[PDB]
Amino acid sequence: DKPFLSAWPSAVVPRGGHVTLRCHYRHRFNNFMLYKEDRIHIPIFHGRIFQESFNMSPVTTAHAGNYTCRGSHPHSPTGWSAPSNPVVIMVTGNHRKPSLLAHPGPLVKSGERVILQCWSDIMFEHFFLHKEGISKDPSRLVGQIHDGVSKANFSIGPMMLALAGTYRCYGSVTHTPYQLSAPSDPLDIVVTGPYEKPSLSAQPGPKVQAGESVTLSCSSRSSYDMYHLSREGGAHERRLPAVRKVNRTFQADFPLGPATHGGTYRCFGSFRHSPYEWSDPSDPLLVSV
Amino acid sequence: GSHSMRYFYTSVSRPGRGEPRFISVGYVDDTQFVRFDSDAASPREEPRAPWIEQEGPEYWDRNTQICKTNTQTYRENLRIALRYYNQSEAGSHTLQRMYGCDVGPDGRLLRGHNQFAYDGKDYIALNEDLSSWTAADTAAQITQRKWEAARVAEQLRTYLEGTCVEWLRRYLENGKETLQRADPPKTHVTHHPISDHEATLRCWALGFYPAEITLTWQRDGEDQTQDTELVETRPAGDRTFQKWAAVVVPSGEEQRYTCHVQHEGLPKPLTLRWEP
Amino acid sequence: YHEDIHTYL
Amino acid sequence: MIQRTPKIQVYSRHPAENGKSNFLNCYVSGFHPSDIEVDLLKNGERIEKVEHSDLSFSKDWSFYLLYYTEFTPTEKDEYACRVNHVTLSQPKIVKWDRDM
Ligand SMILES: *[C@@H]1O[C@H](CO)[C@@H](O)[C@H](O)[C@H]1NC(C)=O
Ligand SMILES: *[C@@H]1O[C@H](CO)[C@@H](O)[C@H](O)[C@H]1NC(C)=O
Ligand SMILES: *[C@@H]1O[C@H](CO)[C@@H](O)[C@H](O)[C@H]1NC(C)=O
Repeated sequence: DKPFLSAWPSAVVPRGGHVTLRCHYRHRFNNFMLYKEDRIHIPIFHGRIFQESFNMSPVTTAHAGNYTCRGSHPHSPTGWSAPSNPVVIMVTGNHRKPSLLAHPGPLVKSGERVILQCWSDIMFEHFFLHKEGISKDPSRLVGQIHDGVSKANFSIGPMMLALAGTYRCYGSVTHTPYQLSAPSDPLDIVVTGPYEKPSLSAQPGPKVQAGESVTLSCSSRSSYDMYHLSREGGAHERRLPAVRKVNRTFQADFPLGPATHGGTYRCFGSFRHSPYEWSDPSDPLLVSV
Repeated sequence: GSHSMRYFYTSVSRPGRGEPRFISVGYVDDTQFVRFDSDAASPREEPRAPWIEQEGPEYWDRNTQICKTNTQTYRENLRIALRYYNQSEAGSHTLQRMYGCDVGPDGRLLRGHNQFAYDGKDYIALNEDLSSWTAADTAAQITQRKWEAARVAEQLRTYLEGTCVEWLRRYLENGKETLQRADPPKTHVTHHPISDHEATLRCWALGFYPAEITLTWQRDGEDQTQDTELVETRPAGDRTFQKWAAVVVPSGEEQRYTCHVQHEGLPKPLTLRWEP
Repeated sequence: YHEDIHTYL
Repeated sequence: MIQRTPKIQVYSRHPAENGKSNFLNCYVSGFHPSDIEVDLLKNGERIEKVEHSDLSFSKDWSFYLLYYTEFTPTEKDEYACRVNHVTLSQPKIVKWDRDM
């Protein structure tokens, strides 16, 4: 029957990296022959029979391509399995990287969509969007060439944690199709929600005694590990660990001072080592002077 | 769906035994379709498969001109190599070039090739990125510097991605009924005593196209690669190919052995055995 | 179709 | 200076049958440099009007050529291919064995 062909840790792999192909068949990582592109009736490598795995290390440009395996099946009429699923090894690092931005931005409300736009002044014919992780397939879009720029809009959503995380984009040209560019700078997409929004307020109060110092306090009865304070129109996030200071409240007190800018702030809670999901945002708070 | 076009250039110096010779042959997959030989009476690019014969006069004119210019170029290259390697003007030497394109089922360039040998050893090759070179020795490092300055890789990339792929697509249509129709092997097993106690089982594959084939012997379902004699695939002379694979078997054990064949013309891998 | 180049060592 | 001695296969285009017209092939491969002398023989004597392919070569740069002629196999007649090359002190002769 049909083996399962897999690339480990990733079919999208840098030149100079490492990737291992395995052909799981008859409940074992079996012996196998490999096939390229459409030519499933004639093996590559002069019919070399691989034992357990094929290790490409260091990965080279020559390793890129579209592979299928057949598993060894002795004492059967043909001696081999049916063709496996195809695996496309894409080797990265062969062109200058594209740029990658999130529109309207990288903080995405649960249930909403975000555009991840890849673009380049290199006329890439195709773009590939890849979420960081093991065994992840990239999504592909044709490049729209216009005004000396090639670009593609990847649509992500409705947003939830499975779609949050670090993304990179790659370009490819038609003359070397499985040879991808260097990866774009990484872009972190953070989902906000469904965890309940914290409160954001001036503490200990708006009227302050002589020995009292005003802070911007993010607080919740929920057991957040960290809080994130964001100014509207500001790309900088301030982060503080949540502390059990009073009552049953989890809070962080961000100092106000001559160095803090006025404007509109929101804060978010998050949990340790889950950096790509935050709570719903607090109601915005105007900070004066 | 996947196909290749390749040119093979050979240039040979032969002081006192002939003029420096330039030969070019072109192939689509395993089928030769053109030749040029500077030793011919009035050298021109000549057809070698019928499906190229209806290309118009401009095709033959321009490819002949490229080959005539190549004849002069490679005569000079042989002189340059003498200087690089400090060799005598009385000796005979060989320069070879192979280049061309592989296309996938989508008609897009899958791989390009452009590499050179001097006196039978690697000299310089274009890497698979189609933008950098691998030089084999210090002489080829000089050539690499000159070809970088001349932007040779960029020109080759343009040729490979354009002209090469476009004309390969045209040839495949011109000769579709031979180039794109796989002719499966006709297969059989023969038996020949080597002594009073052992015999050769020979598995034959005859009349197949293209030339790529796998032919192996198993004993009790186990591969016998280490004990199998495999001859080089050989041309039958009619644009098909032949191969055989042989194993030496003890008399009385012939039924343990099975021959295994894979070829683009066989929709499933094939198993066969000796039958008296 | 040949490449229209005359490359010298 | 790489020198590689020719590999030689002598064989018929179709399975041989005594008295039936066929083609006798001598495939010479794996050699370097390219200068080579190839003849087809009948009872040791050179056959005239043999044809051959145009010089080409393999991925490892070694050359190959096919020489061939129309012939009719018989019980009595012995066919062979004769090859001379710079690597050979005297010509190499390989007899046609219809089993190979
Ligand atoms: C890979 O090849 C398979 C057939 O072997 C084909 O169905 C598939 O479309 C190819 N995939 C890509 C991404 O080219
Ligand atoms: C692509 O995304 C950009 C975001 O910067 C947007 O301006 C543009 O309208 C999008 N194009 C399409 C076709 O949606
Ligand atoms: C602590 O809890 C009491 C009772 O719920 C409440 O009155 C008081 O305001 C709380 N203190 C703060 C600082 O929120």
